[PDB]
Amino acid sequence: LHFVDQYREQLIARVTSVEVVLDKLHGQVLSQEQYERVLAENTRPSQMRKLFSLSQSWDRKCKDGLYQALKETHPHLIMELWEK
Amino acid sequence: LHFVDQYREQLIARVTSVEVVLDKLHGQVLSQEQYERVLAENTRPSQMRKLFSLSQSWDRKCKDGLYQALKETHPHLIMELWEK
Amino acid sequence: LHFVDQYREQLIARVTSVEVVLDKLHGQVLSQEQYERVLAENTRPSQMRKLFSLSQSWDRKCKDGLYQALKETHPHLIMELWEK
Amino acid sequence: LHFVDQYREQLIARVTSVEVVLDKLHGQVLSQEQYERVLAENTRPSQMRKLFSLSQSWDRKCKDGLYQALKETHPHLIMELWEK
Amino acid sequence: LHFVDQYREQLIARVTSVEVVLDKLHGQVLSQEQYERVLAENTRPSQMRKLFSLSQSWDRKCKDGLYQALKETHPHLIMELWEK
Amino acid sequence: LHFVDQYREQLIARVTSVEVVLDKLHGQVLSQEQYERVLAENTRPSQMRKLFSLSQSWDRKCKDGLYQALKETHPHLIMELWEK
Amino acid sequence: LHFVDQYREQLIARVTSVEVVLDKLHGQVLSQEQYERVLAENTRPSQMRKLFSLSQSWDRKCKDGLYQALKETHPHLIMELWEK
Amino acid sequence: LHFVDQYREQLIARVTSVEVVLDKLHGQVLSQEQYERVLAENTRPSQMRKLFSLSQSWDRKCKDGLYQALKETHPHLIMELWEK
Amino acid sequence: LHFVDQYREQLIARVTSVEVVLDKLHGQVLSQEQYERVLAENTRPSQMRKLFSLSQSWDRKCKDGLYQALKETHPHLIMELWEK
Amino acid sequence: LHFVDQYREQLIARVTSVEVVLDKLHGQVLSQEQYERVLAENTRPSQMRKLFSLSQSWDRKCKDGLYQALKETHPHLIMELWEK
Amino acid sequence: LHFVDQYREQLIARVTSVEVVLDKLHGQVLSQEQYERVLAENTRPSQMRKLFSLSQSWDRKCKDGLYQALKETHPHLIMELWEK
Amino acid sequence: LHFVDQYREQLIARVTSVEVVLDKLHGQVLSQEQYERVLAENTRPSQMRKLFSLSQSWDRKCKDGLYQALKETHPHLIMELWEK
Repeated sequence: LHFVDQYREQLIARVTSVEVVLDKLHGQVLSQEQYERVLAENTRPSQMRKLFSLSQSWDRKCKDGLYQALKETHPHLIMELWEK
Repeated sequence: LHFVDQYREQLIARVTSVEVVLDKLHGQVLSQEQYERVLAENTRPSQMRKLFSLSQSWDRKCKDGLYQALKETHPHLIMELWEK
Repeated sequence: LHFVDQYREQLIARVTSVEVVLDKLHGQVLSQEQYERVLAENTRPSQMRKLFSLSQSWDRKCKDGLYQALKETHPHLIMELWEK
Repeated sequence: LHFVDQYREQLIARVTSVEVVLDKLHGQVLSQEQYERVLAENTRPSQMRKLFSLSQSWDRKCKDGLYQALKETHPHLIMELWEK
Repeated sequence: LHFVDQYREQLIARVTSVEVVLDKLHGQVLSQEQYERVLAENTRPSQMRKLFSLSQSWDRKCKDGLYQALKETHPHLIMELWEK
Repeated sequence: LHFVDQYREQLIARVTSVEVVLDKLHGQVLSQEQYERVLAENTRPSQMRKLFSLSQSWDRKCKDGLYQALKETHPHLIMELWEK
Repeated sequence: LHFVDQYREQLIARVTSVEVVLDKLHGQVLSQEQYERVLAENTRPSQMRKLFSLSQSWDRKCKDGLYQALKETHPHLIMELWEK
Repeated sequence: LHFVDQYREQLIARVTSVEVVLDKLHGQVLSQEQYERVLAENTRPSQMRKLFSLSQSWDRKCKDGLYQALKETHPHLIMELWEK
Repeated sequence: LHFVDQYREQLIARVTSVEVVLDKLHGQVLSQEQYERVLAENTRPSQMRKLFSLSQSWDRKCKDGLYQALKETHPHLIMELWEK
Repeated sequence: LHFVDQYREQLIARVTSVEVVLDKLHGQVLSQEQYERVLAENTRPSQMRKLFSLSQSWDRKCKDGLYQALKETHPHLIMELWEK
Repeated sequence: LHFVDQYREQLIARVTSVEVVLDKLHGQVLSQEQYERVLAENTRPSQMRKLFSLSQSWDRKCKDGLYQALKETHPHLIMELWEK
Repeated sequence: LHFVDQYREQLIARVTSVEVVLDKLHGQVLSQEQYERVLAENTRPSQMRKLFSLSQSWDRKCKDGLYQALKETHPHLIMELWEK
């Protein structure tokens, strides 16, 4: 069981800079359509929720990419959950 | 007879934050499918209704978990029903 | 029947300083999520409407708090309705 | 046969300010549930349609209330149909 | 002969809030199965019909309960028929 | 003379939940074939009739089981007949 | 006597996710026709009923498969019956 | 036995972009009606299910087309099943 | 010879709203049993046929009631046959 | 034989705005019940089908009215079929 | 011996779009009654079965029409059987 | 076969200025209702899709008008597809 799959209920309520963490994954994991659909929600918590709805088709390449981007953007949050 | 099973007709007309009380139960009690099916109703009273249709396969672990989450989200609602 | 519950059709069309009456209620009655969700409407009449959708889970503590904040912000409006 | 019951096919294609004419009827004719259900349609013509589905249980008090509110909101439309 | 048993042909064409009048009877008169079977019809007039098919096993407790809930939900319909 | 053997003309005109009272008796009193044959009638009064056609080979075990299941499903009907 | 053959009256009133437990058995035990026929019932308790009507041609391979799928989908229900 | 016909139980729980894989097949294999009927389900897992109900009249052209489109949309999923 | 008794082969091929013309006759002419039996046919032409099988025990009250209800529901068909 | 009765197989595959062509016919030809039943189909081609099942009791007023409404909504379709 | 009369057991297990192949035959070969009766089955394989029960009164016009419509809707199935 | 009807899968993923190509077609081909319904989608790819659902009732006048407006708005895209 991966790191993101266990604390999923914790992250969806605290990540703020949705746009800059959405940017880095554009070229590899997801196509154009999935990038566009996220703009429909128009609230910080809801958007992230929709993203985790696509966790059904992630394998280790894609989950590991997500953990990579989330460690590069915030060195205080990922640290804070990993300590527990 | 448990607390939730007797006053069931009272809660389905008053619970507001459907999403945040659905969030906490994801990882343990129910699978992904039951989590997705609830989005179909698209009205605050109806959604909760569908959830109580699954009370057929709950035992004390699950009823006690739900009572726990409802005590954590509203410290005024559960209080108000427990007084009566 | 409380004061706010009777003239509800009167208030939603005249309250101007939505932000400063939303501020005082933050710490006690409602959580973070309901505070954020109100930003979706983006019009003075619509926003207040959404707030009154949550009156289903208010008891005397919360209704009385709202009456309190509305008396502190506008000493001309609440008086004007109370005279009639 | 009342005024609203005869020209029903005419009104459902022209009424614009659905929200403010729905507001005035809240306290007397319909309960909370019917007030909430109308938000499901999300199109100006469809919503009013659903409202007329409740004409089955209106009597003269309620039809007269509806004609009253529709005369108070638009002094050009109700006049325009009554002339014919 | 009870009130519900004589004007049965009048009610099946006018009751709108099927769901909220079905809710109140859940705990005492009927079991879970009859509560679920009503969802099969999926039209306002048809559903109520099926309910009256169970009038064969009602005695005064159950007829009186139904009359009670229908007086509590609509104070205009029961009034309007009782006057005649 | 047993309870069911005397009011045989009374029950066949009032029992509604045929399926759930047929269910409980499956494992002990009757075999699979008689369970299947009852589906041929396709009417609430007729089906029950067919069941009583097997009263020729019941002894106290089976009649007592039937009275048991019918008291468990309807606590209002069996009471209502036993009072008289 | 197998596990499913004794507590059959217990399962038909509690299994909720009919579709996802019907899925796993598709490839080996039953053909396409029996898979399609189950859609006719359109109620959670009834559908499951029809499945057990095919228990006439099951041997240990098929009963063991069904017990397998029901243990994989719900680790709380099969446990709760196995304890008694 | 083809690739899609063996791992059918694997795909129906993981395919995300239903719309864009439905789009490419329009012009050749299926008519307009089958394209329209898929909108009824309104849930990610259910929709795809209905599509596989038409596998009765596919031959190598049509199955091969489906494998082609599913390889073009997700270069990570089809890989992941083909490795095993 | 009455009106309905002469054109018996004409009506059984054209009456559509069987249910709403069956409703009006419930309270006086026919009992509950005959009302329930009609649901067995499940086709518009066949149902009416069964009703005319009971013309053996009709007198003028009941035939006149039937002609009354069919004139009240359809003002175009009864006219069209009466002209000829 | 009327225009609508001959080309019936052509229209049922092309009429799009079911709602606005259903609106105009409400007041004269059909009652409320038939107006409500049409919402059950929930697909553009199927709905029209059900409507044509009622052509059994139409005379020249009703068929001619339908041809009128269909000429008022689409001045391009009725023209296109009438040319042939 | 015609084509349809030889592969009768082959077609009844593979034809999917029952409705659109039933549509084209309406105007010439069969009347309204047989067109309505097919709706009773409510399963894809069974419906077609009933159709072939009318093969007792087909001559070359009607068999040739059915083969025509079945070649027009599916250009892959008729091909696949004709090759063998 | 027209130009738009063959490369329809190409256009639905690239057209940007929905509003200005919807404007020019207002007065002739489609009525007010179809113009209003398109606002429901609220995503650039989805909207155009809905428009192509009305291709069932276009003839050469309307398809030719659509091709005209799309050639007038973008002199780079229509050229780009016509070259292939």
